[PDB]
Amino acid sequence: ASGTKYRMTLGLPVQAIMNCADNSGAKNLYIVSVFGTGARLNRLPAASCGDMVLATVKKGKPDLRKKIMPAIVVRQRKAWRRKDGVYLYFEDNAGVIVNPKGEMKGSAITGPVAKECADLWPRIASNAGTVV
Amino acid sequence: ALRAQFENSNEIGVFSNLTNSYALVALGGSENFYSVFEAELGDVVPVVHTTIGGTRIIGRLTCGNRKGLLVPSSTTDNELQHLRNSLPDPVKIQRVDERLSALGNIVACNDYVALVHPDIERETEEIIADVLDVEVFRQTVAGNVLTGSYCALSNQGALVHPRTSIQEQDELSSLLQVPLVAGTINRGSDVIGAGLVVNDWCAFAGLDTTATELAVCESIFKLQD
Amino acid sequence: MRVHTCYFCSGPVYPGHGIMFVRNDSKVFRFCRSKCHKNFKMKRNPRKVAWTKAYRKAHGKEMVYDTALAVTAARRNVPVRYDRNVIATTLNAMKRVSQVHAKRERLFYKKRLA
Amino acid sequence: TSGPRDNNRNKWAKKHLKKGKRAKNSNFSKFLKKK
Amino acid sequence: VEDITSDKCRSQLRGYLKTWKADVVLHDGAPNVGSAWLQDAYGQAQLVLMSMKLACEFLVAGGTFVTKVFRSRDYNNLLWVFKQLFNKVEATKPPSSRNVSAEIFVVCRGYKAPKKLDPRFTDPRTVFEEVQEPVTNVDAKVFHPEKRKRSREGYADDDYTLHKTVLASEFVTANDPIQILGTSAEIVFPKDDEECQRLYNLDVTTEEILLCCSDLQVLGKKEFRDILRWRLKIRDEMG
RNA sequence: UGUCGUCGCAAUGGUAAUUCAACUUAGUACGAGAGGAACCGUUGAUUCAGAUCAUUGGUAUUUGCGGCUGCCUGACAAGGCAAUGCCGCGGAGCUAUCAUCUGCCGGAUAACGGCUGAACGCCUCUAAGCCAGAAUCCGUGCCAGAAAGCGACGAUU
RNA sequence: GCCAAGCGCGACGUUGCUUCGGCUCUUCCUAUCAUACCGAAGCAGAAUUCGGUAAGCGU
RNA sequence: GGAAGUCGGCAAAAUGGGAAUUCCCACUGUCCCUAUCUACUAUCUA
Repeated sequence: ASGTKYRMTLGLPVQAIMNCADNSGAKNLYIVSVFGTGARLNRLPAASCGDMVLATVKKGKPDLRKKIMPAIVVRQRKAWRRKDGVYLYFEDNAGVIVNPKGEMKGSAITGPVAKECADLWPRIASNAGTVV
Repeated sequence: ALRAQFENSNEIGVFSNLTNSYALVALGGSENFYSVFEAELGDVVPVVHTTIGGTRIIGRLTCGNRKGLLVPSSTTDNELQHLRNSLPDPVKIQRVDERLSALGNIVACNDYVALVHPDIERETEEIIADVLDVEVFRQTVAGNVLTGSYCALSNQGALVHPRTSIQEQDELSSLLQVPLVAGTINRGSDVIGAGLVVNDWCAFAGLDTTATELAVCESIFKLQD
Repeated sequence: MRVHTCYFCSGPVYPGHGIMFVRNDSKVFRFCRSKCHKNFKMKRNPRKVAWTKAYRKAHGKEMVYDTALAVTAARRNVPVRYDRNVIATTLNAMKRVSQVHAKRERLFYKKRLA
Repeated sequence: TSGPRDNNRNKWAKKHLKKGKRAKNSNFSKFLKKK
Repeated sequence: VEDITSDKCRSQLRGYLKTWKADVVLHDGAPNVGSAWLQDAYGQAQLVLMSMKLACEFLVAGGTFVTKVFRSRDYNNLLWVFKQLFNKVEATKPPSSRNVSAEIFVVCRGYKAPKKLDPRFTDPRTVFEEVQEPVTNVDAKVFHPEKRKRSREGYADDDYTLHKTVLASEFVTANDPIQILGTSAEIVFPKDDEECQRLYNLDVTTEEILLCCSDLQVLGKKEFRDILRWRLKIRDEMG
């Protein structure tokens, strides 16, 4: 991770199935844990654009599935407010399969890339096609 | 070739853009990165302390050569005007209303010949030809459509994936009318465009780039003298 | 600082107001209010919605164009060098265009009423 | 990390106050005060 | 005390096997808990298949393989592999096995005794390959701009650009407009095509229809029906 | 406390902020190399606390507007209806870490490090004395205001 | 058992093998996991280990 | 978001469905995490 990340509305809690946006062959990502979650009583950990969470490949290749391993959310359904004041929401909850270092396992992505995710992860922005 | 680093990130190509007539660096971050570029290019070409779309990824968001520069449509008007004031008059600046805002990621262009995304729009290609005044080829690098990120292209040298075949390597070099090398940067970082920025007389690599890689890019680029 | 135009109402969208919506085709829809945003959500056609600018344009209720003062405004993708006198003249030009555009705004309504 | 009652932090806060930081504040008061 | 399928233990099993051959094999592969159920279910299933690998290597003709499996969506695929590689399938839950869990004991008796273990069966990618289903109900999406039913399958099977475009001539001539509207983002009208040029000059085509084709996604049920009636009229005109 | 009111005083009682990783200092100190600090300064984010409704979402008895179904006036229209018939939008209010703001300073110490210095002609952080020093302690600040604590002021049936 | 300052014991040493059970909740204790500060160690740095003050704040 | 709630799909919405109590699919304020509205209750008066 490079640079601090501004707080934005959470809309991807644990127990969520989400679309996998890269070309690595994975289709569905299942959220199991979220990094950087404090000790909040009876609170479901949640994810947002640019946040790295433990995801499991529900649908895709048998080989990369069975790896609870970090995924960066690139598109979020829930509306969130950018610090400029405008509100954004994407139709689909899209994530990218990434190693702990910060490099995407896949070679290319599909769909628009949230700018907050792009600035946080330079490798994702490098591999991004449309940063909106 | 010089080893530079933006904060703790070795992908200086992402956070900065380098051309043969100007230099682009991020805004509001560490002043050391801007000073590193200034020490090597301050007395040669202007260096612009700018951001695009309120982002620090201007290197991979903007595509351009020594004559002209392109920014995605999401670039703010205040950012667009700030670029024009900083950049000299002989450097054209143009907005691109493209489905893929990552112009730097999808187009790898030198001063004379440009390789663009296979899905780039016809209007975008026309604008590239008008402003960049370069021949536009619609192909792919190592089977990956992000030519601007997976290929580091300069006037006297080019770098691509190490996984490309020899015949693909030779075909690309012949099309690009430039010597080309299949290699890696930043100790295994195969995204050369993200980890390397090179003009026609100087190259800048990440701080994690190995000495062997540094020797290789210097040799192919013939910038030792 | 750009005052955008809503996709649906074609009205002025200012910072903070309304919502921005991005489509998989990277195409951006900006809505001036919740009413217009929901109307996009049910996918109603703006020209077929009675109160939209698009309806009032392509139904004879508004003018096809006005070249008031030979120019009103344009989407300029080529940045321009600053000049105090130029930035002065356009500001005077802008109010002159608005006044003349207001003048045609009145005669045309008289024409439609007649 | 230490809280706001950290003795070393309170020492450093004084060092900010004993320089132009509190100063800028004094004449800024003096301007509106002589108004 | 070694791995179940290690090369060394396999040598030891065959070392003790000698002239005899494996008759019955019991399997109690149990991955730990504490993760996604789907992960634990596939972890058990793969370990069952990868342990089923050593079975066919060591099993005699007509042998029996009793293995514990976790019920899942891949369970049906695992039974399929059991059916081809063994004569009879006896998937059952003993009374002692807890009913609240998915511990199912599959007894694969009557070993098929194949000439060689099929590479498709050996390779888990091929075995657990996701089998495509009939065409998605895209007509429902066409007829209902509403009903946001949380569509989550993938991205059009590795489709880089989701703004798919369909030629005007192709859309008119095709006999499946419902799936075209459901899948394609728009019906493109390129100026190069002579048929598309004819479509612009056609009196039936209107500016609203051109706008509808330009943005298919932002269109209601009535607008889609009008486009469907328009293409049929074009079809009636051509023949 | 003449009476009423205004403006204050403050005995005492409660208290509140917590933690993290990012920039710079750095690829320097240090290290054969592998690696790799910290202080000052800076930006964010968790947990919590106190508020707030500009924007966003939610809410619908605004029964506000429009649409639909059915019912009643012979007809047209006109209306009115239907335990709040059904649907869409919907201000205002409420509301949401589904939205946004704010979250403070002095000393005194413990461990510990010392200064001078006897006891004990030397020595010694200790005996008498004196510094440095913990998220600690007590204050400040914030909340209440003694309904048998109080002050100044205004006017006087 | 051997010693054994001493007052027949004999200390420290030395030899000999060997129904209950758990959710929430309120506070409180420190016999402290983390946070703050110190001490020691072949503690180069970094990451630690051990030992003190410490229940403010979390767990 | 979709059973993460609880010993548990109890109640709702879905229509509940499919396959062998389990699994898959769908669904929903059960839950994250509650918010708003209505009538009655509750309150005071004779």
